[PDB]
Amino acid sequence: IVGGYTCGANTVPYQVSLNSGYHFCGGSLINSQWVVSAAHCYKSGIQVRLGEDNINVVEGNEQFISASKSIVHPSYNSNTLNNDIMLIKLKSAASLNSRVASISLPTSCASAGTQCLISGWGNTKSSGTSYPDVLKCLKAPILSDSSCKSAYPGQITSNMFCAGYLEGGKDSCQGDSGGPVVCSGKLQGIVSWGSGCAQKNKPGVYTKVCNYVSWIKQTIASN
Ligand SMILES: [Ca+2]
Repeated sequence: IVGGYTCGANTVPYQVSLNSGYHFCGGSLINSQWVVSAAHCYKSGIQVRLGEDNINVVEGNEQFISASKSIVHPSYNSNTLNNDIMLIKLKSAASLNSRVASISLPTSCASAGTQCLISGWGNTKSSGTSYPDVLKCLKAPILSDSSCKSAYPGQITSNMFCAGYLEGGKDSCQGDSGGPVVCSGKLQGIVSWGSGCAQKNKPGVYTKVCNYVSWIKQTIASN
């Protein structure tokens, strides 16, 4: 997250870190057994880390739980990032508590202009590289579809939305991928892509989770 703030330990209690020997992507806990992330974060051998603040220090509230299954969307296209969503099942149910909690899925899609909370352990620099140890947060508005299409002509599908600041300076970034965009208490986006980070006229692009609620529900009903 570039231009964000330190969230505060365990105040984003649905935020997970996906670990394959190191943090490589975020995700969102949607119930005791399941995490939503980005399909472009797929790796074999994922350990889900819940209750994290500093990902390099054991602080006492973590639950580390292996993935048993990952399910990339049937229509994910890695070339265009359309349908950039993945489900990850945990080998055992998380113990839900004040610091490890699920985030609601949406019923309706989010409104343009809504200020959402984006979080992660990704790069904090627009030019160069610095990865934080503690979880970072950013408040960012959903941009209009017209504005998003203008920014990335030919590349925005109905399953994507843009959010952030066209003047630059505030965005998600590498390593935030797969983590949450929460709007009105619902998981409405997944950190997906963007040209660079926090560059002028190049806002973040996010998977539009409200297009996936029927696939998420039938998949979890079946696995
Ligand atoms: Ca930790």
